[PDB]
Amino acid sequence: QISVRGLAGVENVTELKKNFNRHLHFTLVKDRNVATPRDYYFALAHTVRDHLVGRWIRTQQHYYEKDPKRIYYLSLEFYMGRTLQNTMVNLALENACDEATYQLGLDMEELEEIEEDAGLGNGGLGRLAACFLDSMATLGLAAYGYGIRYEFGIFNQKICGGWQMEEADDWLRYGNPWEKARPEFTLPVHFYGRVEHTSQGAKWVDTQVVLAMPYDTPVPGYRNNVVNTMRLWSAKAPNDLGGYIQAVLDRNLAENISRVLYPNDNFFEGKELRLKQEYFVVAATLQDIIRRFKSSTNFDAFPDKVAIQLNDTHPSLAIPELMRVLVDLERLDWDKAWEVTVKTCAYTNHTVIPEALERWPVHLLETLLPRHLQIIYEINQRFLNRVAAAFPGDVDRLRRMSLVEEGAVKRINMAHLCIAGSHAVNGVARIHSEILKKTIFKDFYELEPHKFQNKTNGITPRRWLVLCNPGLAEIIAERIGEEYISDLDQLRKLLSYVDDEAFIRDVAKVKQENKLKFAAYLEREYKVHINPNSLFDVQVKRIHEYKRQLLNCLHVITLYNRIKKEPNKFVVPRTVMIGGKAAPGYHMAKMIIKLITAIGDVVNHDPVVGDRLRVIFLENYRVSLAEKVIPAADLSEQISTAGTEASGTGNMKFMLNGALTIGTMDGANVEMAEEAGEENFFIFGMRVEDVDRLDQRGYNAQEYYDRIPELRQIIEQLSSGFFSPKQPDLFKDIVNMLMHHDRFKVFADYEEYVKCQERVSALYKNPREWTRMVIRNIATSGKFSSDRTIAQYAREIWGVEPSRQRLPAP
Amino acid sequence: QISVRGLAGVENVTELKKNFNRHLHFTLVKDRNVATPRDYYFALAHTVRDHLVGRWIRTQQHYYEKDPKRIYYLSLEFYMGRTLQNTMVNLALENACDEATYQLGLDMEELEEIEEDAGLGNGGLGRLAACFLDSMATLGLAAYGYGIRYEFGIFNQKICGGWQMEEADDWLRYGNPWEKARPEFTLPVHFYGRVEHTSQGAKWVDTQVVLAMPYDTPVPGYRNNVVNTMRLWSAKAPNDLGGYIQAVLDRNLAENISRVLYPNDNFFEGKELRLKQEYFVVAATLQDIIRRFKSSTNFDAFPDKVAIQLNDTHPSLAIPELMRVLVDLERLDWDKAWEVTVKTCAYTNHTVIPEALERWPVHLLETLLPRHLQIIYEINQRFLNRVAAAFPGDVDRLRRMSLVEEGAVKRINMAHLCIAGSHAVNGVARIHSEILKKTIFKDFYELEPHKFQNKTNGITPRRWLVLCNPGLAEIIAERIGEEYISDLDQLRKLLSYVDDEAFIRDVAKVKQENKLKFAAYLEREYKVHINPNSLFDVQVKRIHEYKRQLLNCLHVITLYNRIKKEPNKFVVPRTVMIGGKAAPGYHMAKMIIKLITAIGDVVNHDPVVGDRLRVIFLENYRVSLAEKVIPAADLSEQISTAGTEASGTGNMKFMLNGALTIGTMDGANVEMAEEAGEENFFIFGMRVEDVDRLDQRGYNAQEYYDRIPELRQIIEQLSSGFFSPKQPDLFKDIVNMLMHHDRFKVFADYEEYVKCQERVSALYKNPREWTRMVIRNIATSGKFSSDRTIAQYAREIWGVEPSRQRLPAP
Ligand SMILES: *Cc1c(COP(=O)(O)O)cnc(C)c1O
Ligand SMILES: *Cc1c(COP(=O)(O)O)cnc(C)c1O
Repeated sequence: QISVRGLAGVENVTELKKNFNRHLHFTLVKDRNVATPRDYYFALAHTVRDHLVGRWIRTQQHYYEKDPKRIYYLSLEFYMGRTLQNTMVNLALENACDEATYQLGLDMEELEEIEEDAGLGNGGLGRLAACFLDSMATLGLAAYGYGIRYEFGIFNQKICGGWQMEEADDWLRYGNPWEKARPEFTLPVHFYGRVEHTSQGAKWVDTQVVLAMPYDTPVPGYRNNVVNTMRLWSAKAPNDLGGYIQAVLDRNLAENISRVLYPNDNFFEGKELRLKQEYFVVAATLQDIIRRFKSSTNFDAFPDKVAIQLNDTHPSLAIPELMRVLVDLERLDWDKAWEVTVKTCAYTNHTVIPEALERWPVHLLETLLPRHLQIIYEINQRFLNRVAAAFPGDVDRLRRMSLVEEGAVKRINMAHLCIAGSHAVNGVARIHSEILKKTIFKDFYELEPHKFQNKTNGITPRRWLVLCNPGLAEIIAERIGEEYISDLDQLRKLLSYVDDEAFIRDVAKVKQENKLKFAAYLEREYKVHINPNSLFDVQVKRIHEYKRQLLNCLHVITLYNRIKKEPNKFVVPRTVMIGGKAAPGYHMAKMIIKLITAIGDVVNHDPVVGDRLRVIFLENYRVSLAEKVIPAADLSEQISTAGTEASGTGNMKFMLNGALTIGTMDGANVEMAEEAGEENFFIFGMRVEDVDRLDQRGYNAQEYYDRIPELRQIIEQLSSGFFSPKQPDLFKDIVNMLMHHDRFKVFADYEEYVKCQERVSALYKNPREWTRMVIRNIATSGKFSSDRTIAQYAREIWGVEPSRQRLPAP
Repeated sequence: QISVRGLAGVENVTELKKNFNRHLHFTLVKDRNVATPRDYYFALAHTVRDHLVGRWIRTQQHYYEKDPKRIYYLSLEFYMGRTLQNTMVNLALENACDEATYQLGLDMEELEEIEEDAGLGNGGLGRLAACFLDSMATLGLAAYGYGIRYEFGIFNQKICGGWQMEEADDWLRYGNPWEKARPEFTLPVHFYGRVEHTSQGAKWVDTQVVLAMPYDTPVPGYRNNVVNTMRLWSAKAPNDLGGYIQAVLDRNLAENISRVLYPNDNFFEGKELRLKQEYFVVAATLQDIIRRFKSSTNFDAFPDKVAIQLNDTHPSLAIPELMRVLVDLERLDWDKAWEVTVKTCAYTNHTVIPEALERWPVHLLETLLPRHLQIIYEINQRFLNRVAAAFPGDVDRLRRMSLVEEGAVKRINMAHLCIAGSHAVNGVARIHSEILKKTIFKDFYELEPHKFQNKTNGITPRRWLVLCNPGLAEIIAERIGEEYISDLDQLRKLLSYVDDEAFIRDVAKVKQENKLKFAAYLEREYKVHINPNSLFDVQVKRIHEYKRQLLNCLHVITLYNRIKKEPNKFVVPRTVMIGGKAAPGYHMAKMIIKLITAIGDVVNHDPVVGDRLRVIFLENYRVSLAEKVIPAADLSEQISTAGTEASGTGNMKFMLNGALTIGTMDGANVEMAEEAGEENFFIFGMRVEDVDRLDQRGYNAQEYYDRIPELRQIIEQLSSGFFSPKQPDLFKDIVNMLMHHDRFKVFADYEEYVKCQERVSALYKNPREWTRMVIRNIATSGKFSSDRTIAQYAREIWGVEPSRQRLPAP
């Protein structure tokens, strides 16, 4: 059908149909008479999977022969989403499979909807790991993603009575055709025990053993025949067990380690199970790395053949674990082992929010990992000696930089451990990286300035453009070719089409088709009533106070009140869509979701409003839903308080898909506006400097409430029960927070936000100019490709050169 | 190589090799350079499995079209063993696969040893279910085996310091290529709750729900293209869940139902988890049966289209569950529902031992299955009204026949429930069935004589002859053809070769080769030292006091003492092998194992003994080990106290494989001696009548101890610490039991047993005559084919005719 989807050759299609029927018969053990849509999905998946194996085997054989430096990306989250379409795209099999299934009398799009999302992540941090894997494969790097195979990913969200309800994400129920269990490579992981000091070195004895079983999933590069690996560990109890029956049943105690993903987004919860998960992934991965290193004993070359990237501090135990192995097992002297460790590890920070920082209680590490605690203490001591030497007499700096935090209970600052044991520390957006050097990590930057870098986040244009928005990818390819898909900077060539009447019309047509498509999906599933002609105003991301879904709510209520005030006055029609999950134990986030649905209950049923304003809460927001709503959006809401969103990535997805952005100068928003030009962005609100000034003076919400009549009305409506008749004080906690303890200054940006939104509605009334501004955004989104991000990590941190060379065919 | 293994055609072999390499590549994702023997085993398994799917699909389609009466065999145990070789045998693919792998440079026998036994059973009862499935498929019956997919089967037995150690049987670790998960057919099972009585009927509400997920395994008939199904249920928690994390982790509470097989053989343990397993299998299976019935609403025809066979009382809840469904859900009147239930169910009893009888406490059923308890009470009441009417005034008979047992705690006699709700009740050997009518079920037989039948057990000649003893199957086929493999009575034709010098020599040659083969295996694995020229005296079966492994021990010690008394006197060399597992909580059985190894520690290292006597304990006895040792045996020990072994099946395996039998007139031994002629059997000991006389008088072990010098010496050796130097009183419990509370009268059969063993050694000294007697046994073993057993069940209980017709090809 469309060019960018590859060729559907006679031989190829015939071969596909043949193999589809083979799998349906032999693999699924079914015949055409009893097969269900799910059976058909699996037959297709196995058929596509087959095309991947040959390349997978020779890619790995290739690395074994050329022995390049390996990149190990350690993360406790890999937010993969679905794998079928992405695999077809990267193998240029999409049109062929579409035709093959068409001839078999099946609708491929219907089959793709059956696949379960691999939701092994919470949000930004986990999805970045996913985009990164795609870019590393596309850039020909010998990379391996290492994580945990949770049998339950991020919970599925159900909305009942306007409230969030959580249900287990049993994504493996029907099986996972993409993974390959590798029981032969199982490794032991140790916990508890005690440390024994013998003549020649310390020994960690009397430990509890849990086995780590690896499951490998292929990661295909874009049309370059490279297929890398994502290895996920699963917990298994050893076989060596009222006495008998119970002993067997207790095996699940050990296997609970990989049972479920902790649903906290940017929030630290010091639970023992979480700590076990963190060590489990680190211990198994490091043995795997070392094993592979010794195959093709000086460890001096270790840093030249190995690079370990820590995604946040979750896998920070890799630092002391690597030291433990080198010093305790390999018997290297401390100083030598430390040099190797520092040169091997690099750390990526994802937030400056205090409640998100990992600070593990000493008594927990003491019981669970006694040897690691001793190593951490030794690291801290030698580090502080270095600080004392560089800043003589500065005793306060000593306590500020210590990895050990005194107080009620002693804690280990994992962020400090990561900086001390890494040769590179990076922020994820220019403003974020600057904030790290100027504030929270100022002391460390002063001691070792060379370690601090910036690596602005990015997204993969394969999943976030070609896969989810084929219509847009096609009209773009029509003018500039297909080269941009793996070289996004080429989109700048689109700048010469900003006055092209044909292009303007096509860009607008693609958006309209996406909106109609999504509007239908909302009806087909969930039975809603949105109007395709309205402006699609969307804010999708995890529910968090710093994200400010509440500021958006205030605007919605403002719009509704203005309409009720002057009913027959014209207003640009809008469909406000808000979606995202709230962590199960985050009360305020759960109240915000209820507020949104409550507002919808009033606004969507008011006769005077009509179809001029609709408020919809997008249920169960996840990767596959993002692929649907983002291409249909007109306005992207990125309104976090300045200085709180380290980077953001959703913002980049919206920009690449033709939506204009309304946001604060926070995270990557600053760089996006810089690339597209501020006049092509809807910027508003306090800048980081403004927030600091307010904090110096002291934030008093009452002041805003007293001086802004429209705001006062909203707060009084919430308080009086206008949005909760049967429960008048239902939102008392929300009002109290906004009025007395709002860490994110919602009221402070209210006025500028509302005015900015007016400028948005004004531009939307002029279709031609709205579309021209859209073209200016899409054309300058190239910098946000994760291929650019990965190329920088490769050259500036890992010391390897990316390659676009096709691997010697399949 | 050998005839009975089929043809290895040019096209077939080429096709096999091609598909072997396909699976190694695409299925296992490996190449010739990194593949291990296990990888090769799986490639072969998947290749053979492929040949099974086509027949499997059309067999089931066939039943759907012809709609014959279905046979449902309900059992909590299916002792399957390995599946690879058995599948090749039944598909006539053995020689082809042997050649194909040979050309690929692989040894198929080495690959077969890699497969994990499917040990979902304890012993006799579970293996019978397995043989039965094979025979039902071979006889073309539309049969389905229904059970539980335990993730842990019978524990693997390790011997440490002479003691049994148990370790988890993680048989699914590397995956099971034979099963096919059918998540689409998942069914809900209810537990707990309470009963509500409404206007129109009772309702079971507020229940806890556990899902039953089925896994189907194919069961191929012998060269008839029939492939039946064994459906095993797996427990899964529903998705509808500190609050969050814990809720997810607690899912394993529900999934523990199918976690592990209870390791008790012929012993009842009233644990709640076991009760849940029993209802789980019954509830899921009955919904599946009814669903299938309604597809191709009078339930009057239900008995004409459905037959449910209960293997022991474990699945006895099927009776009240069927009533519950018909009365509560389908709304049939009681009397109508009961008529249907009785005509549908049939019960098979496996033992008369009191401690093995299931008597569930009322308070347990009351809490777990409140509605079923009410139904059982109603059944009991109407049954007793029938008894009161037939035997007016006989109040003691009323309490004796009641399904409800009064006493310390009220219990439900599940055996009584089975008789009341079944149209047929059968014993498993003539003597056993007679004992049921004369003793434990005498009252029931008097009330309904027509219900009681006999169905002597049998074994499948495919696994127990062709598969494990190809050498013997071949020399037999050389004279009488291959027809006997599915018509074992033809072995009688071998009677005309009893004087054939060529045959006598071949039979003896095959046995010698099997012994050398096994002797090697004992060395290769476990490093032992047996002598192939000695008489292989073996007793393999579960360790139990009624089996009398102790009587055997006494003989061994007697032999050892006689040698020490007259060292230079000639004695026929023997290798005594004893094997079997002991239930984890059965103390005496565990002490018996230690005694055996202890005896070996003394006997095997005494210089004076030399290689004239060896005592070896066969570790981890299981189906695959049985296939190895049985063909190598010269003497089969079947020495249970008369009246305690209902039938036995191991005895039949030894008879079919050329071993002579030394045993009591118990179980099927009586029928075996009857078929072969008593002069061709080594019968000894008390008969059932003799045991009763002794009980009338009162058994006093002391009498035997006082009158038999050799026996007194043995007991004094055990007591003094002769077999346990460091621990003199180690076997005090054994001696005390033998002397004061031996329920099985070991001493009473000692003298006759020893004398009989002398007659055995005498015959062994005459190779020619020993072999001629062996031929007389093999030739008359035909009656013990499970094909005969199944044909009788079909005609006399299920009302269906067996068929030997080939199904319309694959
Ligand atoms: C891209 C993405 C995110 C991150 O969005 P932000 O707005 O940067 O927080 C979160 N969830 C999903 C499903 C995503 O695809
Ligand atoms: C045949 C068999 C049994 C039953 O043997 P008996 O001597 O009748 O108790 C037990 N275990 C296994 C592994 C068997 O193959």
